[PDB]
Amino acid sequence: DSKSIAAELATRGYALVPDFLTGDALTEAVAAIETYFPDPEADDSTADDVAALKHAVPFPFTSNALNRHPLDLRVISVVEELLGTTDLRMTSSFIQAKYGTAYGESKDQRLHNDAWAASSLVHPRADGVYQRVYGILYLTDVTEDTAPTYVVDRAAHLGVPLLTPEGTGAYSKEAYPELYERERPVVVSKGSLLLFVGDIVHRGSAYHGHLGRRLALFFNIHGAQARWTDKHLWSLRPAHPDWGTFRDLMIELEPRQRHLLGFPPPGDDYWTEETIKHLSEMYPGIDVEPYLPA
Ligand SMILES: [Fe+3]
Repeated sequence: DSKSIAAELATRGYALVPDFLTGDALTEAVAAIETYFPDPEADDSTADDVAALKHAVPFPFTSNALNRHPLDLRVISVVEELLGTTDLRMTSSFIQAKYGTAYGESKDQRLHNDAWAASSLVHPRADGVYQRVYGILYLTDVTEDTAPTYVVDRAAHLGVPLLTPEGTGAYSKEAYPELYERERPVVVSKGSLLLFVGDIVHRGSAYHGHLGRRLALFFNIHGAQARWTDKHLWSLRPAHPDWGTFRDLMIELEPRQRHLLGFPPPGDDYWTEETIKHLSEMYPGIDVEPYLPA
């Protein structure tokens, strides 16, 4: 219910959606993220192998059991309801592993907001089409011992500025002790999705357990009206080994989903006989009907 979830986001800054993935969709997403981040308790990897891998990896991924979820139409509908626009873009997406203390020290982030674009070009607004929506799709069970996300509330609800005197969107413990007294962990079963507005005060946390790792898919979405904000940048060409997965994603996605990647919408001046032709060449089997010029 986009109206219900948007109301939770508006009033408390976050909403936890249980069982966002279930059944085969969940098992497939778990298997896909496990191809990147192993588990020495369950496979033949070691702490040395784990330390040699990067623990955060950007979209697009090697499986559409990960690539499709930031573009899920249930998520898009929530964001459209909250922002009041359909002209949305995926700002970023990455997968992440946080390993237990047997694999090295794990440290907490400071409480912060994510209301800002990366360039800080202009100050954020927390209303209307200027809001940002973040998702964390948990692919392992998350307890207080396994690096839960911590949340407080929307910055304005706490009276704290989006730009602090230190010149960032982060809140030090010495300047903002009351925020740390109010923070709470989000505990969640695998397949749950945490949604939050970017102006919420929140943080990642250290993994306190010795063994295991938390696995999650991250993404965030903005309205194109916030035109100083970048959509997710990646580099790929048809020659690349990862192209086939991305090509297959583009064929699978519906027009409403492709829109978040900056795809030219139906009726856009981009579409001509030649660009329809090259679209079918690059994505064989894609449905060109919504884009055909009159
Ligand atoms: Fe953050």
